[PDB]
Amino acid sequence: AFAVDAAKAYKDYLASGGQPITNCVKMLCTHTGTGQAITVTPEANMDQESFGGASCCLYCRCHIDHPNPKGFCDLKGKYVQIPTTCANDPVGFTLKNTVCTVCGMWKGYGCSCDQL
Amino acid sequence: SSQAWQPGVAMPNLYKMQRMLLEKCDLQNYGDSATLPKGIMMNVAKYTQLCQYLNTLTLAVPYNMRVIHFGAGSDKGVAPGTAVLRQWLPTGTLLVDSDLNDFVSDADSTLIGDCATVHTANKWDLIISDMYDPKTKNVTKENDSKEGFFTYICGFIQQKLALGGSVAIKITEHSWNADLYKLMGHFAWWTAFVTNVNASSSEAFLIGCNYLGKPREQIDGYVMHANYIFWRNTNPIQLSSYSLFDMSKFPLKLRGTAVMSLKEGQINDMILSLLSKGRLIIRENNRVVISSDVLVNNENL
Ligand SMILES: Cn1c(=O)c2c(ncn2[C@H]2CN(C(=O)c3cccc(CN)c3)C[C@H](O)C[C@]2(C)O)n(C)c1=O
Ligand SMILES: C[S@@+](CC[C@H](N)C(=O)[O-])C[C@H]1O[C@@H](n2cnc3c(N)ncnc32)[C@H](O)[C@@H]1O
Ligand SMILES: [Cl-]
Ligand SMILES: [Cl-]
Ligand SMILES: [Cl-]
Ligand SMILES: [Zn+2]
Ligand SMILES: [Zn+2]
Repeated sequence: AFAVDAAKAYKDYLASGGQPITNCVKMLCTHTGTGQAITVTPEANMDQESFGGASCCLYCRCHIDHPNPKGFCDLKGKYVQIPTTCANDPVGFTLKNTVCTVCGMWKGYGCSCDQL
Repeated sequence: SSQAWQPGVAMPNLYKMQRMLLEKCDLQNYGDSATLPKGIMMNVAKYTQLCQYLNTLTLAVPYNMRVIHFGAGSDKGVAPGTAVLRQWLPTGTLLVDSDLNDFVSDADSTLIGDCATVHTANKWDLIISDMYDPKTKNVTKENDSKEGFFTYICGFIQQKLALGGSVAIKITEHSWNADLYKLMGHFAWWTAFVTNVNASSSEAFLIGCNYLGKPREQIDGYVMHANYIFWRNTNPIQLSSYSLFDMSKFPLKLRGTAVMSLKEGQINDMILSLLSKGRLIIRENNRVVISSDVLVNNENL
């Protein structure tokens, strides 16, 4: 019945003023890509940075089990696009935000499915 | 110039043809650093320029390509180089990496331990190594051919590199091995490639392009390393990050290079010619299986 909650721990550490996890692997790319959130190759647009996925996953970086009951990682082996304004904390960003399953963009940072 | 807009500089053929004696490496821009794009790590830049140069060579690029990457962990616990290789390689490429210490990676599989503990059933289309021990940068002792992980790398190449495949192995003034230079002559072509972002270092990548499995040319590696140092000592390379800003042609092209299983008797000159041109890979196409030897000990008493 006891499971460590690292998501909450990082959120609380950030709220208390702790420095974001560093050394997320930022990629060189054209920055003319689709802007989708998580892709098989860097896809940053003009307003994003692309990073190697594993280096942006809290669970990978902390050496802890993934919440997936299969242990599968959403980011490992892929690239994540982070808004440039949030690129100082890619791990925080991926943790706190969710990807739209329809258009593949970050909800609130590119997803327009809920327009009209 | 123009060299400042390239990803780096390869050793000119004439320097490979010399018979120099080994000297100390003295680089005019030693200690200087290139201006990297904002927030970009040296190892991302370095691997990017390495891959940009590899794009200019005749690499075989088959479907279900297999690549292994040694020395893939950093002191930050991540794998910048692997992240660049995976970006460069076609989506779906099988990518394995390894290092002595634990690290998190984007590779399909990661083996932790001394490279000598790594075993694989299958053959590989491309081998990348950044293995390096900075304790070799000792100026007060003679600079002799090194063994250690270089002995492993030479055997791994002769045993597990597919015909047609290529390698890029990191060396420096003191981190080098004579047999590896000798093995360079078992490829259709070879060079020592210096990245423009790290031009102030004696680092180079020894690249062997299209493996032939036999000596095409006889190379004395003690001499060739001296030739490499002589080149570097007499040809300052201007630090440059220019090529990092143009990534439009970065992806390695999926050439669909043919893969065939073949036996030593069937390797004729036609085959050898196709291998030498980047148009054929020879190896089985079975499943890729790897393992890491683990030493078992009970310290209780
Ligand atoms: C280890 N090493 C070198 O040591 C070197 C070197 N190329 C030229 N040198 C120089 C370095 N020099 C320095 O002052 C110095 C020393 C340390 C750090 C820095 C940082 N600014 C500068 C000037 C010396 O008079 C000659 C000398 C020793 O050869 N290479 C490739 C190399 O690997
Ligand atoms: C320059 S670093 C790796 C940098 C890495 N490629 C990157 O992308 O940032 C050198 C690496 O070589 C590894 N390595 C060195 N010697 C090794 C050996 N005998 N066996 C296995 N790995 C080794 C070290 O652990 C060390 O991380
Ligand atoms: Cl951490
Ligand atoms: Cl020679
Ligand atoms: Cl064979
Ligand atoms: Zn993960
Ligand atoms: Zn959407």
